[PDB]
Amino acid sequence: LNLDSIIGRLLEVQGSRPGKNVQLTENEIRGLCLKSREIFLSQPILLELEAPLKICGDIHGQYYDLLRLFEYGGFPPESNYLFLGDYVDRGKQSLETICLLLAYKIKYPENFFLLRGNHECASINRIYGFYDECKRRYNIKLWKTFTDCFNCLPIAAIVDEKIFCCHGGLSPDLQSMEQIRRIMRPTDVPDQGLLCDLLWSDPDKDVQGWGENDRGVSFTFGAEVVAKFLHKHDLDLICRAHQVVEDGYEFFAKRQLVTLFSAPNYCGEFDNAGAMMSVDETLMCSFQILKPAD
Amino acid sequence: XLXRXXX
Ligand SMILES: [Mn+2]
Ligand SMILES: [Mn+2]
Repeated sequence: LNLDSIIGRLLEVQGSRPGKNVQLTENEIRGLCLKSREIFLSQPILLELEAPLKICGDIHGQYYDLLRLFEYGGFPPESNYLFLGDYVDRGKQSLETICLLLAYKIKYPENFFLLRGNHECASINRIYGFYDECKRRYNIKLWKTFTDCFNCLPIAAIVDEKIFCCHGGLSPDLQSMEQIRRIMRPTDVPDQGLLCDLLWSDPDKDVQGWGENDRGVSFTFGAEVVAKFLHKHDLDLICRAHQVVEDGYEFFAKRQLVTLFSAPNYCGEFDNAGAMMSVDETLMCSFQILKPAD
Repeated sequence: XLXRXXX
């Protein structure tokens, strides 16, 4: 697998013109999937990470924005990264997006990390774009290759035993971190349960405890739930993504939880910014933002 | 507003 050649070609379009494709060969993409899948299975499903590092929320195929993020935070290995999921669907270039991320995971396996988002799931892909992108630019078999790789993505990460990170949010079934560690891979995302909640739940200012989620799956949770969770697990923060927030980032429950969304100009109801959070050695937070197209 | 599966 000529990783460096793949990376050079992916990065080659930087500055060329927003929207220009990078068409890797199916064998190259297959290689990225198989090698990264191997690494994913080899590392914990619940990642134990160290700061400083940069954390990114949803990308959703906005390849040129991913490039802007790396330009801002420093292209690997200039900085450690943790992506919270949702690499595909919606955007115009999910293929280039997921391919660069998998390439960097293989390249810097101890300094680059990717968590599973609710969109790294076959059924959702069929509806939101990735399936069609793969069918058009490659073939359906390659899409299956991607899903097998997705089925092995880690589910959560804890930065220096204080910051709990996952794509969606908390789960009413999450009593112990060992429950997460017990989750076996490969696996698809179920319709209910811990794994489902970690990839689907949302915090809710108006909810007392656990509530029903308008997404038609999982739950919503209140600030008290968060406060209780951090206390019980001796954590300081919950870092998640999943929801589109106008400023690219948004704090919840007296800054006990933060939502990160890294795809700018994604929302139809509003022009959102895309944010990337820098967590320093003392676990202090700062942001690098892609402000909406003025 | 994109469609709640989610703007
Ligand atoms: Mn999501
Ligand atoms: Mn998303």
